[PDB]
Amino acid sequence: DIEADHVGFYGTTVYQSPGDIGQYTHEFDGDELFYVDLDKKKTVWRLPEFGQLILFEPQGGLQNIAAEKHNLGILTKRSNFTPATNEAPQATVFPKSPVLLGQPNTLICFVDNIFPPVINITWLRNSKSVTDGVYETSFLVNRDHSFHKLSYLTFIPSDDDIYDCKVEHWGLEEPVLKHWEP
Amino acid sequence: HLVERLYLVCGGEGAGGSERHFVHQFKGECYFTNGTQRIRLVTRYIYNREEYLRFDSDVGEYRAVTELGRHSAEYYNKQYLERTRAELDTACRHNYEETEVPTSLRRLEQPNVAISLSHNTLVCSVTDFYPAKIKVRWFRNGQEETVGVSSTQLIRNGDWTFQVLVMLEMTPHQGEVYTCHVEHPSLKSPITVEWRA
Ligand SMILES: *[C@@H]1O[C@H](CO)[C@@H](O[C@@H]2O[C@H](CO)[C@@H](O)[C@H](O)[C@H]2NC(C)=O)[C@H](O)[C@H]1NC(C)=O
Ligand SMILES: *[C@@H]1O[C@H](CO)[C@@H](O)[C@H](O)[C@H]1NC(C)=O
Repeated sequence: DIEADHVGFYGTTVYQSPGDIGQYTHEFDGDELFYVDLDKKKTVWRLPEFGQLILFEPQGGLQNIAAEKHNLGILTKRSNFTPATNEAPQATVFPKSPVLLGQPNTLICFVDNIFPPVINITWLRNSKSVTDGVYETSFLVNRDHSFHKLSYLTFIPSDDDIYDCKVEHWGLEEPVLKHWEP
Repeated sequence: HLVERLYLVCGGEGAGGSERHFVHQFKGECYFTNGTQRIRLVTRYIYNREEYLRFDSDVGEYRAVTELGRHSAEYYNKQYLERTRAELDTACRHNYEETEVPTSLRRLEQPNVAISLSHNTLVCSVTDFYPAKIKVRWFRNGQEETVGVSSTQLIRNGDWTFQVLVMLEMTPHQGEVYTCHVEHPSLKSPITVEWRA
């Protein structure tokens, strides 16, 4: 492991086929700066104040993805069409800040060992699905070339309210729920 | 005026639940030590989970990491060798000095601190802070505890804040004062929280 004060990933690219699924991000010290929406051709900053002084031309993401489409084709053939292995992801749920009755908070679902980078993370309150107040990060790179990902649910902590983080992935026979209560 | 973030160029080679898939990845990594005094550039080309080709500026050229990349390294060294070398300055150094210095490295998020009880154990919750460097200390009637002290790993929230939990092994007596004491770059003086038996 290389010793450094800081690490920028100024170019993280992934592409897979079939399905034409791809992602381009920048990170600094392990946090996402932005991803380029490759279909809308625009830069989407993790926090909106990142882009108030700084610009990233989406074309750089387009450059990387086109090169990776090409590289995927060549290396697939050179490997004698060795397919990727579907991993089984694993999830941990924890609160953003200490849980206090009636005080708005955020429940965080951290999901690791994601490969290939295609997944569903959804939330359940009292076994009923919740779509409001949900944000999800990009696929963030791991040293072993798998990925991790976080989903965020805004909630008001109450008495015996019950949450599950539900993960579905090709490497899972059935969706895994990760439970959580105060 | 707006400043531009630059990127490391992905060089190109020459020329579903049960469906097979095939994955490729490119990673452009800039390692900084003491600002931009030491920079190290490492770019990686990966098929599925196998990194096969790497540029490492401590080496100075592309090298095959595995046999799959034996001929890739010879092509990339012919086509992109000195372009990639120059990226150490045109991309890594520029991005640090012109874009990280005014943003990522000026970010300061002060921790929040709360004590609660779980012999017994006090839990000091230190949350919502950035950057990662922090020191947490426990004291008992004005004297620092060092034995009986454990913490979780640093938790990365993904939203550019961290948290950590720091636990004290303790038996409550008398009217003692336990204090959780937090030092952090966002804080000119420590934040403290007192808990009384
Ligand atoms: C993520 O969720 C979507 C929606 O639930 C899945 O897509 C559906 O998959 C079912 C499974 O049999 C199909 O019958 C539907 O036709 C699909 N609907 C839509 C709208 O896509 C998707 O497969 C999930 N992904 C993973 C990896 O499990
Ligand atoms: C290529 O892969 C096929 C499919 O598994 C295998 O049967 C064969 O041995 C391989 N052939 C060569 C020439 O590598």
